Amino acid sequence: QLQLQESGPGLVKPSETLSLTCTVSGGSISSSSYYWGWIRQPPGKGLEWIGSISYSGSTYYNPSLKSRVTISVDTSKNQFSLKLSSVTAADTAVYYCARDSLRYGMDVWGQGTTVTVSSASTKGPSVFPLAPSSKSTSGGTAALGCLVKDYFPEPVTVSWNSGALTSGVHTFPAVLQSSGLYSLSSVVTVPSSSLGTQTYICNVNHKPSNTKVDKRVEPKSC
Amino acid sequence: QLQLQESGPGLVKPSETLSLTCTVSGGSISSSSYYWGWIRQPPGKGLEWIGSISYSGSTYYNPSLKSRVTISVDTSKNQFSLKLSSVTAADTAVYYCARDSLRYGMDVWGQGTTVTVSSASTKGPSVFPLAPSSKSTSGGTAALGCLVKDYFPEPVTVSWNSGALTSGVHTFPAVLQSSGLYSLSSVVTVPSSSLGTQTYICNVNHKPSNTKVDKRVEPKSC
Amino acid sequence: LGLDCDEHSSESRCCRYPLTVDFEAFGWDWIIAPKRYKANYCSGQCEYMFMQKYPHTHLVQQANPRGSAGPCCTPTKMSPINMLYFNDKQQIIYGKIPGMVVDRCGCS
Amino acid sequence: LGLDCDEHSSESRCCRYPLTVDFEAFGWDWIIAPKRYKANYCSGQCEYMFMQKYPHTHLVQQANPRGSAGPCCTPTKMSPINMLYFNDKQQIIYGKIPGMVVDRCGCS
Amino acid sequence: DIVMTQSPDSLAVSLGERATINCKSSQSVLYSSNNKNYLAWYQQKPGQPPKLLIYWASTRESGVPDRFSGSGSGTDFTLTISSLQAEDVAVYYCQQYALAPPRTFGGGTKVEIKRTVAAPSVFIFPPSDEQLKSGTASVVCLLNNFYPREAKVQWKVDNALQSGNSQESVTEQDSKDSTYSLSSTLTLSKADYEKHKVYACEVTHQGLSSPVTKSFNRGEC
Amino acid sequence: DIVMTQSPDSLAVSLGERATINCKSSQSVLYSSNNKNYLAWYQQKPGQPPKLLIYWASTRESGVPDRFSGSGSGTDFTLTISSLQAEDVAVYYCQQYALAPPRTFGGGTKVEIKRTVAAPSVFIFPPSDEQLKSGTASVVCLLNNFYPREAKVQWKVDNALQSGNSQESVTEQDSKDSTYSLSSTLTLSKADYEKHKVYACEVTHQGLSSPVTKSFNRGEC
Amino acid sequence: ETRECIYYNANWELERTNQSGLERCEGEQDKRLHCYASWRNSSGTIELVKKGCWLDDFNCYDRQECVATEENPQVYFCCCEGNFCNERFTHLPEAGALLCACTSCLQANYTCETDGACMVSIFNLDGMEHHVATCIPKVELVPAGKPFYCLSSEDLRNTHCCYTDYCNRID
Amino acid sequence: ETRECIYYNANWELERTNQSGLERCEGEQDKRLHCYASWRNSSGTIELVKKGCWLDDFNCYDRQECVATEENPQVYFCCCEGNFCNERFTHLPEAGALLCACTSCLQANYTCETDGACMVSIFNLDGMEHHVATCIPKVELVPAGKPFYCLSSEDLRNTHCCYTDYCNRID
Ligand SMILES: *[C@@H]1O[C@H](CO)[C@@H](O)[C@H](O)[C@H]1NC(C)=O
Ligand SMILES: *[C@@H]1O[C@H](CO)[C@@H](O)[C@H](O)[C@H]1NC(C)=O
Repeated sequence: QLQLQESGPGLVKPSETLSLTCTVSGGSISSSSYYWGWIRQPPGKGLEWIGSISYSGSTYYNPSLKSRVTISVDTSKNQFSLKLSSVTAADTAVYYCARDSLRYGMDVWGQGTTVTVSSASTKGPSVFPLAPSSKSTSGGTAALGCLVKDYFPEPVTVSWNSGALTSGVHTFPAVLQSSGLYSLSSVVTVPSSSLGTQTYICNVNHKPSNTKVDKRVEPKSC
Repeated sequence: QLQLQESGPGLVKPSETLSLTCTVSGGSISSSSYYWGWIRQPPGKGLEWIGSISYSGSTYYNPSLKSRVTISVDTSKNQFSLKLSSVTAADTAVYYCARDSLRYGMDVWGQGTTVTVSSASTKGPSVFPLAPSSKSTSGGTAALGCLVKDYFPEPVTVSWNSGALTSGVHTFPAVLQSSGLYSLSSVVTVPSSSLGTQTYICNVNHKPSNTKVDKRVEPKSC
Repeated sequence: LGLDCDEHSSESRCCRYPLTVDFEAFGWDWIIAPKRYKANYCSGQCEYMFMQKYPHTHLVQQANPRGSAGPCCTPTKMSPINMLYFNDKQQIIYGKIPGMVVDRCGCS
Repeated sequence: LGLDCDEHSSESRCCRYPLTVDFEAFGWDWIIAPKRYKANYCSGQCEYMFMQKYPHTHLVQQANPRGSAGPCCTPTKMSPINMLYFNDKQQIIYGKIPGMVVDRCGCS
Repeated sequence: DIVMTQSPDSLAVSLGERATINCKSSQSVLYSSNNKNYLAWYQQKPGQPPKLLIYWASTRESGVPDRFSGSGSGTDFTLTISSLQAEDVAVYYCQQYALAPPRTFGGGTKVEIKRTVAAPSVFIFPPSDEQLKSGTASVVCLLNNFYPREAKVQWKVDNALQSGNSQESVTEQDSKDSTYSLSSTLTLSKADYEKHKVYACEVTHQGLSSPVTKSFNRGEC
Repeated sequence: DIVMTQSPDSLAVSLGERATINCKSSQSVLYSSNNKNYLAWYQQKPGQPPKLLIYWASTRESGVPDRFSGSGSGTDFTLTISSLQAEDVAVYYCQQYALAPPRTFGGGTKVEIKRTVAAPSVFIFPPSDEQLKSGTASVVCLLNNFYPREAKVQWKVDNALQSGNSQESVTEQDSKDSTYSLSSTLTLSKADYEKHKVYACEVTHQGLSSPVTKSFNRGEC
Repeated sequence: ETRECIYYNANWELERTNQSGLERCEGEQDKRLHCYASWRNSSGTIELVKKGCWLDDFNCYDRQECVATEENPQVYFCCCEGNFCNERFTHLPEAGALLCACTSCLQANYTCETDGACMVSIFNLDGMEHHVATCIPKVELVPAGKPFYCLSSEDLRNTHCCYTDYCNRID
Repeated sequence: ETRECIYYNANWELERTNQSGLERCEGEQDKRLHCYASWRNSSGTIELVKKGCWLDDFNCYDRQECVATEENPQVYFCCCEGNFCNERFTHLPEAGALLCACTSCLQANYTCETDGACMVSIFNLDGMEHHVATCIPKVELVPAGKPFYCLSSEDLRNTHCCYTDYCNRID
């Protein structure tokens, strides 16, 4: 069935042009829609419709940000391109590539892509294990996790045992520090009866730096 | 078959109104036509269309004499009336009652009626015989006739032997004298072999005076 | 442009034969004019793309293999005639009545 | 307002029976759409002032005493349908063709 | 109002010869709807009402012989009598009667016949004894059946040429033999009538080898 | 451009209770041709793209349960979740997408669940020896699965209340049990970390009979 | 072709028209036009009825004169061809809203609701007898005065129209 | 009813029209309107042909989606009901001037002069065989491209149209 994939740079310098390409899968662009759409979601605010375009070329830039946006298509590459000039920090947001419909409204969406506007260079994360409390009640519950410190920019995606351990998982929003760097903590609760039985690995992925880490967390003996 | 009869006063005083009625025969007025017409012929001039009228009442007076003429109909009396105000001697003429047609033009006409405009009273005619030349060549031809003197106004109608003798008949136009009275002569040629055989009577009719005379002309002996 | 036939010509093709209607023969004295007028009538067969006013006729004939309902000869043009008659309360009426005389015959 | 019948109802009165035309069955591959469409066909008898679209029908029936040419059941309303096909030089043509489907049946 | 103008005024052609008359209209008489001309040709003999010869420019009326034909178009029309006859002597009128209201007539074109000379037969009539009882004397002289119309009549009483005391009257062309008649009357006083003896009428005409004289004497049966 | 205004901002109703949201439009969204309203209701859970719930004002999408219903007309529309569930916790957006070009979104209305009190399970983690080789100390305190969201964390090193040196992070409502989690981190200098012994985290919350305290000592297996 | 006739209307006040005049009636390029007149004789005193145009009719073919050929009828009628040929005429005979029951409306208690009228009739056929009732609008009633649909033939079929509610029932 | 569809025309330059847009096609109060789209698949690379309105058709009844049901044809076609339902589409097969001789124109040397074309054809009937030739105008030639009147059936009747002078003669 149809799948809308999207992809972008991730980081953008201030007062420069930004670009995003949106590939399509399981459906020809000339088919399975008349319109296509670019939307964005500022950090923790609401939604704002950037623009739309028919596969014949005609565009409808949102009057709010018109005269800075450029949007186009390419049916030979099953693609769909967005461009945004003179960026400010307000433009920092999660951009969504969707398909605008004239019967069902925007029905299908993409997975989103986070774009930050900052005049600071990229950095890789450091992954540390928060070992389980060696004092655990051998019948109750034990908590563990891993910390991802000193990365920039968002995002980092955490999973546990390759998505095989998801019950009782809490991954917090990244906190921003004084040095403009991000910290984030992922935690999980487990039965203490398996501390020396089940292995627990946290998988951090920071794509803006191509950093994939699979860290195992283990207790400490006395 | 259709017959258009007409009738009028005959004499009219100067600067007074004139009237003429036109009876119809062998055809209802509402039938056998849409228009009806009054024409006149001055003494020895051409023709002049006075007016016409449909049996529904609408009239079309000739623009030449308009605003003095009045023309009407009466389908209950199968009649048709003409009226002419403030008459002058120019109006003296022979008035014809005809039927105007929109396919055949004026096709049928009446027998005409002579109307004179003069401030002189009516008079009766005197009928005198112009006896045949008692010297006739008993094998050749003998001429005879009768004179109608001192009548007013026109017309007098002459016939011979009640319309039974018409070959070789010459009736002249009436001559007007100093006394404003009319004279007229009717003559006929005959075989001298019948002078003491065939009787010859001239029939004068002057209707304006109701004078009908049947005068016999006979030779004189020596 | 339809073909106008008469008693003389023969064959059974959709065509306009003459047929005069006479009201007096019916006994309708309330009709003053016309006591009798020209009506005409259509007769004939309809075969093989002949005067097909509408493609549906040919397509439904080739649709079928000598099935039952072939095309028939129906009039394809009507014209009015005037009438001078009495009405209910016996008032004189002059009227124009359409759909009285056929002008062409055709197939469907 | 004509009466629309179907195979279910029976009697022989001038009425619209269904009849589907299929071009593919003829072998006409040059027609892209519709490979098959709804045509319908008229069938029945026409008697005693029934759906007389024109007075001439009744007047020519009472004109005659069981003569030969009575009224027949002809379609009285046509509607168009669209077509997407190839033409001679094999260019794509989108067209609207009137006179393909009958909407009512009547008598004349 | 579609003025009418015929042409010519007089026309003199011999027996059996062709005659043609032309009338012009100021406005077109043609009608566009039915492609027709509303023009009429009329004949009028002396003392008779006009008689319609032609309507619709070229269509003849029932009972009208073939020698009459009408032709023309628009604003010019013609009427031809092929092989004139003496009965066809008359005046002829061109009229227009299109739907427009004012119907106008032409000026009137007379048709005359050309004929061999004819000397008049001359007669005289003394006054009847009946009018010689009312103070009136009427002496009549009749010229009959002559051609051409030019003729002279001199009265003479006791060899005294009279002048200004006579009245002449002439008839139109005969329809049987195409000749003319003339009547002259001397209106004299009964007293003067008794005062003289010989009364004579002297005629002069082309067809006469010599002036003719018909006379009588007062009171001689 | 058909301004969008949702109402209210936040909404807190108990499990299985009815929830209703209302959005107003400045221009009519009804369409005269087909007698329809081009309005959309979307759901967005944390970290996921928005998901279309309702289109055409009141028409539900395939695979959407019945508890969701849309209603309204013209410039006033409503969305009701009958019998709220914990998985239905999210933010909700009212949109218009009529043919007119500018397609605008609402302000975003979050839906919250009301739940019985829950005291947090509190754990602490000393800094891993791996980051204690790069001049960094990260002391972590985890409160887990508690309600309501109001909670207090006081750090204490050698019985010294820390201030301005700690950072807190909180998760959204759980979709399984409707609770919250909280992680606090004390970022300390390796040198200062060596300079002290007892590190303790003190939590205060409604569901706790007394402030809880989890502590450890520097370097004790 | 184009044809101008003499137009006359006796009932010109009620119908609100001109009493007399001449009208021009545009025709069809495929057929022919005529003129017509109608009058009452009644013992030599002629009274006009109606003059005007008369569409194609097989009886007025090739007639420049308007002569009534009927054999002493109440109202005399004549027609002719050519412009204005009804200007003259003579007589010379020839020597040669409501609701009713419609029997096919069982869908609604066998009923109707036409603005025109309703009819009932039948005859002996299909062996024994039949029964037919129906309702038809005002338009289909032609001519205005006497709709033929309401007429029958003495010999077999009978016919009756009616206006009142439910009058077309049983014989 | 009123219906707005997505309109697209591939041969828009020669025909001089808009390449893409949305059109509104007024309908008949007695029937129903549809939308339609047509495209060429050709190994996963989709090329548009024509989108727009599609008058009543018994095949598009009750279809909110535009899905080609044909079994792997050259040119894919689909239709649907409701406003704009041709916005999307997929493929999912189903499991179920001139002069000639007209044989009835002997009045003029058996000839004609139509602007359209002329035909000749027959079959075995009335016993032995027949012969038919005729000419028909440009209007009656429908559809524009392939007039059916010029088509036959292999099994019996043959048919041929032609444009040249006097080409419809003998088989
Ligand atoms: C009227 O009737 C009379 C005899 O009854 C007849 O002479 C006349 O021609 C008829 N028609 C008329 C007067 O139009
Ligand atoms: C085109 O063909 C491919 C396979 O040949 C099929 O998967 C696809 O659904 C078809 N239709 C399209 C791409 O619109």
